[PDB]
Amino acid sequence: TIDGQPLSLSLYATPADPSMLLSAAITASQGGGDLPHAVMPMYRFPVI
Amino acid sequence: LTQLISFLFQCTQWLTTQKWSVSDVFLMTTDNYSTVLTPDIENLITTLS
Repeated sequence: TIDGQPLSLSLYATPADPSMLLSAAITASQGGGDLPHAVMPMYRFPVI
Repeated sequence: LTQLISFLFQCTQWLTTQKWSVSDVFLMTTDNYSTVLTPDIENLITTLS
């Protein structure tokens, strides 16, 4: 203008959106235990 | 074509009503899963075995 001020206004672009925070419950695997060696007792079945 | 437009509209409104993304229904629906064997699958194997 006569003072040096613009006629066509400036751009005001859209800022970045707030994101959604993400996590994860990652999982592992330990196997089952190997069954041991059986030992014959000296007592009968009700006692042992 | 107008049937496919109507389908896309009712599916999109269904998605935004349920607050699900397209990735959600894709995870719930697809056949393009990966075939790698996951510790979740392994836990299912040994638990149910």
